[PDB]
Amino acid sequence: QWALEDFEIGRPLGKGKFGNVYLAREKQSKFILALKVLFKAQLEKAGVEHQLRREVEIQSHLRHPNILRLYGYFHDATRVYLILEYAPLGTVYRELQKLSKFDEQRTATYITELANALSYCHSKRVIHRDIKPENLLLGSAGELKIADFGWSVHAPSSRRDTLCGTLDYLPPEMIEGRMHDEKVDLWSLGVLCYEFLVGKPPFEANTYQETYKRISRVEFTFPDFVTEGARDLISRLLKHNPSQRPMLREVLEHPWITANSSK
Ligand SMILES: N#Cc1ccccc1Nc1ccnc(Nc2ccc(C(=O)O)cc2)n1
Repeated sequence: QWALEDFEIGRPLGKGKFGNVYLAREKQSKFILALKVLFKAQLEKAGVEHQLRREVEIQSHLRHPNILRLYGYFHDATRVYLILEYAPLGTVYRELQKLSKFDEQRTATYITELANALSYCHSKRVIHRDIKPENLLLGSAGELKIADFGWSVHAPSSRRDTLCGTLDYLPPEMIEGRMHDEKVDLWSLGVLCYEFLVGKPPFEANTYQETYKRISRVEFTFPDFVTEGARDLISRLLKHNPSQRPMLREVLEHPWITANSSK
């Protein structure tokens, strides 16, 4: 097995509520990874141990270029430790901060990337995946990596939206307190896309109530610059009726992705 003793520790990459990810490397190989740390005292008090202990064993087996891989795991006494793949470029969220908006080739490829991943996950009987910008990391050169899994961590920036960034990525069926299925993720996708192009999410608002309203009532508009095929895509994505949303196939088929996608 492994222990904290096989790792050198660099900066914390980000700091979560139940713990942090630090930059790390195995001591022999000097091969770099990321160490997610979890207080476990902070943990069970949220009721999560036994569900974490399986939910590691999904993200352990999962393997894919656009999914951040979990190499191994260990606990000690007071802390739980996820050995993670390191993503050099960090979070799409910061990138979005910097560029203020993305372009179409970016978006379309990221979107392709995302859709590949979920498709794969679906096949493994995995859903629900929470992918907002801050959960998405940028791998070696350009890629996109679904981090998800570990309770979301932050690297200092903004102050703005602290929480109040929550709701925007939730589909009407989740916030309404109904059930949900593979189709949640297609809503999310539609929301990512829009944000990518817009710089803000489709449902952004000053209160959770008004956010909630817009979400469930699917009231969202595009600014000038969006292109019809862009509209077509998100539109076909954000549909109150989960059934009226695609499977990922038609997403990856869609006329506008294939046009501007580098992938
Ligand atoms: N998800 C997520 C997440 C969000 C914020 C901070 C860390 C997270 N988890 C992981 C894990 C492995 N590599 C990385 N790569 C990374 C690289 C750079 C930064 C940064 O410059 O600030 C942050 C993260 N991040």
